[PDB]
Amino acid sequence: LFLAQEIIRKKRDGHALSDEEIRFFINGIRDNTISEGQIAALAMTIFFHDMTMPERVSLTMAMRDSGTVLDWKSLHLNGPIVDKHSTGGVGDVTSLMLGPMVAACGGYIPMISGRGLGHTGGTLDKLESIPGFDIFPDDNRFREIIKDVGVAIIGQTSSLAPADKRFYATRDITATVDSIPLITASILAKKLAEGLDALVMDVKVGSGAFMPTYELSEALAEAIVGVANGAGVRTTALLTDMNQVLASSAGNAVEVREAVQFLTGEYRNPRLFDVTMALCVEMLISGKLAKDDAEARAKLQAVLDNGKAAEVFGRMVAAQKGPTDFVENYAKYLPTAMLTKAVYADTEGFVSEMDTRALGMAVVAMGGGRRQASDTIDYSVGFTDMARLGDQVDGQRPLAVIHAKDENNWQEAAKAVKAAIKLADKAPESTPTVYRRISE
Amino acid sequence: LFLAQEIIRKKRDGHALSDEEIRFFINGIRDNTISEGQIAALAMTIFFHDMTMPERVSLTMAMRDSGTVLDWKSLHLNGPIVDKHSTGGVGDVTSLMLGPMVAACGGYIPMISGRGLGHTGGTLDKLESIPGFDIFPDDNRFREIIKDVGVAIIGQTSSLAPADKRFYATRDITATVDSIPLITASILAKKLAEGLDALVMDVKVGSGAFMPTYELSEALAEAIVGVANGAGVRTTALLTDMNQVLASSAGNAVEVREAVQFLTGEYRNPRLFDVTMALCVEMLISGKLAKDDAEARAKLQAVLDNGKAAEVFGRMVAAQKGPTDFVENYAKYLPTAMLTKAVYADTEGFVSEMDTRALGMAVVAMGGGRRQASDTIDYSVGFTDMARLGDQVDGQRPLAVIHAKDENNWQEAAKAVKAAIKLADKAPESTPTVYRRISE
Repeated sequence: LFLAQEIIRKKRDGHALSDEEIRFFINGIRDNTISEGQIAALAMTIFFHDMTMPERVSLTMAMRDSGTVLDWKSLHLNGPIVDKHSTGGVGDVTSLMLGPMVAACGGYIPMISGRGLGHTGGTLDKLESIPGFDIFPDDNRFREIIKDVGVAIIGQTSSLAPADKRFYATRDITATVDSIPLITASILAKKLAEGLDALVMDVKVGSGAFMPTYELSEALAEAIVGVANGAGVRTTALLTDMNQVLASSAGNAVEVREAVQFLTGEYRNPRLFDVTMALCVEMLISGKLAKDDAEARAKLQAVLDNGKAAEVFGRMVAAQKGPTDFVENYAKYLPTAMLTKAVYADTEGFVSEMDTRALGMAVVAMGGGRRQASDTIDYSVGFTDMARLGDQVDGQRPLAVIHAKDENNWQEAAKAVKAAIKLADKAPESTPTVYRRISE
Repeated sequence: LFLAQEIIRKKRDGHALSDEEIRFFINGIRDNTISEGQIAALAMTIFFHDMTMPERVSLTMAMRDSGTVLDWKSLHLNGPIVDKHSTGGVGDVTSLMLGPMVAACGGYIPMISGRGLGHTGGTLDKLESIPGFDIFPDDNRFREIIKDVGVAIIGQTSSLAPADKRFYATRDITATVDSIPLITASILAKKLAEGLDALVMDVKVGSGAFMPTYELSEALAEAIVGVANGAGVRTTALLTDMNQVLASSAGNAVEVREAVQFLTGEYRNPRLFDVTMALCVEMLISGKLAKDDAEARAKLQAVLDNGKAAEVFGRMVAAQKGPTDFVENYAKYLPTAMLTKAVYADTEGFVSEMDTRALGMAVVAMGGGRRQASDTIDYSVGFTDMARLGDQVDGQRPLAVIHAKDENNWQEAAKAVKAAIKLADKAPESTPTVYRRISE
């Protein structure tokens, strides 16, 4: 349909839009044939009226199609194309172990990530700590890496869902941001644009989730599973705990060091392991690489214990121009911070609360993050040996270990870490790491 | 308040905006500090949530204030400053007789009109038929004319409610046009900007009204009376019949000829007279120049019968550079069309329906209107001796008399006039000329 101002009228009156109408409107945003006012108007209408399932699907596919949509039919891969998605999280290094693990199990992960623009962190920034890691390989090479190794973590090709670039911009200045149908469409957009067979969204829950209330997180996860499956991608979602840093480290290089240690069995944070393992079985069942949670967990664990998990990670790194011996000699390659010093709480007790947001920001303000989204970042700075909720902190139990560039840099950090971790007399109730698996 | 994106959020959540917030937002539109998207977003929210009375008042005053607001305190006029407003209407020449009539009765009408940009017609275009009429006198002169004569009909000073210029533009392309609080605010905007003591809106009703349903017209009129009085201007409104041309003529010069004949008693269309007389008593009671509809109608009629009405009109014209003897010698001054020829209906019967819109457009397409809103208009073309609903049309009763510039120009016109006036076997029910007086 034509006339973007009549498309608005239609929805505004509580009516629903047809595929053709949404496709036309989304493309108009891309080609600049639809004005900012017309975008914000349609957006405000969708906020009030919401969108039905077939409209929700159409919005996501209209956007995914506005740009590029990768195809692996020519690669003649005898295995499912699977990948994972999330809504961000401080210390959520899971993607680094997930890739190898599922690749070692028959999958293929064309993990096209984006550069971390703020707070939450960035998985590509993490990988750029590895001396000579290349996140921008050409398509031919990228496909070469998927076929040969099974996984690759690269940066976006800027041609992925461009209609979403200007759509979010307007929503960002018109108060039409917080709207489930818009959010789900935007989130799946670029991710479905990889040509996935099966997806698995990781909707964080808690004092650091994308959504404010658990009810909202749950609401988003069900809506994502709906549109995703409606897009043809066998998708499932999981509500995961995000009331404290997932891994034992928050930063760039320090997280990459935890990712290799988890793979080589050197060390595995109990919590990080549950969520990482949970996300993989989904990918294994959706990808049809296992049929029972028991068979899936028997598959992933083997790889984790027999080395193949670490190996695929190695081959991935070497294939993306990193060191051929990174897994074994990572200590020699990863940047070590100038001043590594621990921080203890002013008083003793138990960790009751944790502001992951404040923590994520501190790392940003410490160097491990792009402030202006253009300024360079220190890959050595971050947190390690973080204290988990429920842990006691005395004169011998630090809240965390700060890797700063200098005393003043460590000063800000320490105060921040102190101000984000609340202590108590008694340790709080233990919360589940994986709440529920939204599916079917 | 600051942040136009948070002002949006406030209203969007069903909350109400304070004066300061609306004033800030309206000014931001004027100064270009608020984007088109932010305008359309707030607009879409107001469409859903509507506005309370104090918000409705604030929107109108925020806009009236964005530009110029005339003041007559310095003029030391011992009389009320009153004026009339309307929502358009084909053949609504009423403003030309209303001015003198109320001026002759102690009032002062600073009638700042706008150039007719389409269909509905334009009162300024009408007056530009008079050889040498000056609709753009400087403020000093304008005030000189009000003080000396009592009325003046001029064009806008472009400094009247500029925030409304860009507000309507966006609404016009985002489907946020049809919203009572927005419309009332926009309509009173420039009109209150004259510094009125008492106003009287003429909300047309019927097959040519601004609103579609009588219910809607009535809805608008009550909302206008609410915000107007809330602005401090003693306002009333009237629902007037608009299911056929109000006057016996539709055009520029041909309407000016009817306006002088109504004033000199030469000829007065029964219907045009009721509405014209009705509008004046309102102005007389609101202006406190009479206290009973009986005293008002006894006042206006005297002036109409004793000549003073025609005289003030004359003095107005002469004062705005028109002919000193226009009232008496108008026939010598007003442009006479090339081809004056009548049109009869293909069949005989009774006028049952009339598409004033189609009629208004025909005049536009005949020359009496600005198509591109920049192109010149023929002041001689139009309709005269129009047939009223209920009249019989035989071989001796034409539907109207067309004043065209040539046969082909008369051809289009005749077919149009034919296609807009439906005939029947029996004459339809007689409808009221003035439905109801909305007030207090």
